[PDB]
Amino acid sequence: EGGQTPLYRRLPKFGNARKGFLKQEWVVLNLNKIAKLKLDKINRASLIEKQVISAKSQLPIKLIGHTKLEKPLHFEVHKVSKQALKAVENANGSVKLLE
Amino acid sequence: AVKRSTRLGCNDCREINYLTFKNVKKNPEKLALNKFCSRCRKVVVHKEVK
Amino acid sequence: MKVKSAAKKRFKLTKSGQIKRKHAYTSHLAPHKTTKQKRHLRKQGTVSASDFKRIGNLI
RNA sequence: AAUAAAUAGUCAAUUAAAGCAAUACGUGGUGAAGUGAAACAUCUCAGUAGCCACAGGAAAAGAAAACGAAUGUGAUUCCGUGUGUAGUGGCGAGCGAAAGCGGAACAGGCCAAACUUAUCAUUAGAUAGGGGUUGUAGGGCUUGCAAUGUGGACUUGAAAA
RNA sequence: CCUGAGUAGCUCGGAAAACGUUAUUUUGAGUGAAUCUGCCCAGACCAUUGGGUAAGCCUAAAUACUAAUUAGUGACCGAUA
RNA sequence: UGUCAGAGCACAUUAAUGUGUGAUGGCGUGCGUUUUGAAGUAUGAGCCGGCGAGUUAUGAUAGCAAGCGUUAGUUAACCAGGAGAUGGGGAGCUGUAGCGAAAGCGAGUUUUAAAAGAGCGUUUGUUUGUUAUUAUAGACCCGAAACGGGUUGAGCUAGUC
RNA sequence: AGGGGUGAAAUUCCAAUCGAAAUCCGUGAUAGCUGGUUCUCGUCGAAAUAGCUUUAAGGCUAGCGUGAGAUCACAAAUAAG
RNA sequence: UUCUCGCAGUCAGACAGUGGGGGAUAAGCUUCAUUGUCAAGAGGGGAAGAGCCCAGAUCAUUAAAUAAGGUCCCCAAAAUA
RNA sequence: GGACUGUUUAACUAAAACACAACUCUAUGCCAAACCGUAAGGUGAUGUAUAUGGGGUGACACCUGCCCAGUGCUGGAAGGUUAAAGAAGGAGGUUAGCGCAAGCGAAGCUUUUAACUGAAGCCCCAGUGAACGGCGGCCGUAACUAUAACGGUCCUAAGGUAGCGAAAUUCCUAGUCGGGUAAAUUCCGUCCCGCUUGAAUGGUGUAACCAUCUCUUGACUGUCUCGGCUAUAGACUCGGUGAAAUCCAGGUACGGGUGAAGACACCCGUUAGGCGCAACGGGACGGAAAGACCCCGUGAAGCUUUACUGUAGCUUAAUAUUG
RNA sequence: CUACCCUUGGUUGUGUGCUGUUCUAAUUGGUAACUGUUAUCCAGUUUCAAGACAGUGUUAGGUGGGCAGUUUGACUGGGGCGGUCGCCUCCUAAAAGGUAACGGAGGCGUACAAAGGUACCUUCAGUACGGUUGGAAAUCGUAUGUAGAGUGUAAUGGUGUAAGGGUGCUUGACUGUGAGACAUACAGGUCGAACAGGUGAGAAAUCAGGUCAUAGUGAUCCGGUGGUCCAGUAUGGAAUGG
Repeated sequence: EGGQTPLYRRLPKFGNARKGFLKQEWVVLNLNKIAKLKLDKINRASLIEKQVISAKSQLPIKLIGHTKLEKPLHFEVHKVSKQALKAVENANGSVKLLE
Repeated sequence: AVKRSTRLGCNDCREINYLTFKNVKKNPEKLALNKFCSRCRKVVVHKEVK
Repeated sequence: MKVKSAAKKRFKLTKSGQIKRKHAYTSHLAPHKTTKQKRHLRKQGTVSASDFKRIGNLI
């Protein structure tokens, strides 16, 4: 900027232990968006037909939800939310926590 | 320009709590404070160190 | 062009801007500043609106 | 010839590139600078330019002591993506992945050894052969049944298009 | 019985690797293992586990370019170009 | 050194208070450059004519417009094709929930004993055409003594033979 | 025969030019410094300030205008108190 | 002229008055705070003047009333006590 | 002033510069010493200390005073220190295993910086003045004044010796003095308060010599007093011939002012028929050289060094050659 | 009688280099000779002088302006030289504030387990007077004295029952914060309501987030120490890290 020390070099740096490694990833299933999704017993192969998850891959699944729904669906995800689990159980569906 | 730094730390868990000053010329004697300790979550006697 | 290594190592971006950064003048000389100043600059924040303009067109 | 002999050397005969050029490449070797950091030495451009040698019309690289962390793939080369990721650097300027994917193209073979045969005053420890190219371990060794072939990294003859 | 030895690793400096020397490959000097229950790799190192079998050689294939020849072309300039 | 008047003089048009010259009167210190400020004795120009210096590649930002459309879309490299649009190829990118450096949690996250407080949150779209700006590539362009590598040079001339 | 040569040596000379020739290539070196930048019209309208900067003929931000949009007025301004 | 965004721009100002500092309270001098002007702004008067007073130019206008200022003539108009 | 015969900065300048025979010193015993390069190879040298390289001065006469404090150079091996390097030793990491716990811990491998040793070198002990260099003050003191022979005095490692002294050397200062000189700040001999002279960056002189400098004079004359004349060539006119820098456009007067602060162009007065030639220059801040003066540029180039980082090279140890 | 171990002197035995050496067969040679070749080189051989050295290679020292690359700040009322470069108080400085010089002045890289907090109580400087040592000024007594001491200190402002004197409990000179404001380009810096825990003071009241306030320090790396609900390159640790 002209000769003064630049803004960043005045600021300190941020440290992260996980160097040389990849961040943890999943495929997340939002609740308010699957309302228009019309299919029970969700799984990997079912969502590929909607082009949300890549077929030539392998990645755990993640569940999130804070809304009320009535259609009973059977979820197959590797991570669950307890409040979302209760809410979806109030919908007469089923959820199994995958390893 | 002068160095009066001394580190008061806990004794039940050996913390490093507070940096303070105390003139070594008047007395080179240890001072035992009583202040709060996190890992003990209570007021304990802290002792001085370099 | 390509992003700057120093910038990405010192700028944290989240939803809708609001760059996150820490406060300096804390990590070297403890006795030179009071504990009130130390914890007041211990937290995180975002730079002013003028510098917001200066950085928004820079990244 | 020294040095008996043999050598070296000398003479004689046969075969090779020997050289030149397309400012284009490719390979190998050698090997500066200024530019920037509004300074500069670490650094950057940069193994840049340049110089030399080589052969080619294509070359090099090429077959896991490969990757890599998944019941993952199974020569290599090249194009986008991954990606400016993880990172590296007076952590300054700057520098830039590794797998995977979408792709073009997609052939794997040949040696020495143990083991043995014939030839080297057959002390050769060499010559020419059978064999043999190894981790879904295998080969040499003793000892059987089979298999009557396919493709090439491939010979010229004959015709045709 | 065999599986490529002054061989690999290692020390003193390096180079190539995103790479400034760090796993990985190599050397100017020195060094000196292994025999298949082997040995190497899995960005120091060990155990465990998984993967691999070098230290000999070869290999057109996709890809860079038209000095030069042929046929055709240009929302290429038209003799201060 | 011309303007406006203005008789006079010579006249006859893109039919028009027609044109050309101007005795005289009134007025009247050039054109750029950069400078606090240039009428200047600051500089550039002898004149004429021709030529003569803000584009593009990729990338980001902001604006305008349109297409598409809230589990949208665009396809990249590429393949069939007058080397065409296009069709196919969904590899990847944006938003779709985020918090942080993280184990992880999640309409909450982290800081904290806090369910205290505070921060960030609490979806508000994508692709192109275009304009301008910005980033690197020579990046409006002219300009130096510069630096490094290579090369000709003792017949001028110095010394020697 | 120039990261040199030559020199009874004065910065002498090295094709009229030498405190280190000329030529080609990098190369269109760099230039915070001089120079200029080429058709027209419509609207608003400056500053020549403070700090920092090896900062002083340079750059950044705050102010000093504009382009568009929103804020409807307890806001800013014009006067009285 | 309040908030966002695009977008420059300058950091060399100059002068008269006002309160000043330096200076020697000398300077068309310098260093500030106020008003004004030029730069970016033409006009009249001050004889000729960047700065003063009167003033803010859309075009035409051989029309008028005016601002400062002025009325023997040059050069436009006045005299009376 | 320098000894000269001489070398010279082509194309600004020749000496008080260099040079020289000579003098002085150091180093050098053959693969000499040194130098070129990298190396072969090569000069020195097809040389052998009466010789060579290098350093300094520069006929000849006479001398060269002191100091090794600091730097250098050499010698020195006692003592302190001293890298690379060789390797005493230990903890740690793992666990075959001892284990229900706590923990413990074999062997292999792996990070460690060492014990000890470890050269050159540095510190240190002496010398080295024809090596780099330096070589002081203050106060008081004489029966003439005056003067300072002297005495006391501190620091340094040690206080200018001979000589020459207002010179090529003195700012004050144009200091005298005696001069030549009618009238001498530069000309001469002398006086000695010598800032910051002074003995190998040699010194004091020295006969001759000098495109060297200065001083006085003989004669000499147009250099001058003091100006003028003569003849060619141009310049002048006529014929043939055919060139430049520069140049915004211009038909281009002055006084007083004015003003970017020095007017041909502006304001008020004044002056001038138009056009050539012989002319020389006051102006047109005349032409030519983006000044060669100074300053700025984090501009360039170069040089020096007790600036920095390296490096050519020399050289020491370990190590392979290497028994 | 005997099982274990300390100081010193020897001490059979080896591992080693080091000091001095003997020999050549490694090696050097510009010792001399023969042949190639009827050749100053060179090749082979012999001889001689040396001989584990020299030279050479590497590593690491010492020396090394011969050489390479660079550096040599700024403001300057011409330059260089000179002074300063940061922080804070007063006047300049236009009765808020803001606001220049190479202006006039001044201080700063602090002090402190007390000069801190709290509760208790106490209130001048001075002058005059009266007194052995005993001064112009020692301490007390009596007053007067209204700011003329002190509130670490260079200065400013405030400070008279105070912010000072002494007495007592101690150590909030806490932890996590933090709305709201302060003035500004930024870095920043200033106060601070109020809450949670858990304290000290004093019966409680409430106070205590350093002093009466305004000066009394330099980020960011880099490297280092303790601890950490953290990660751990196939697994575990370790290592390496946050």
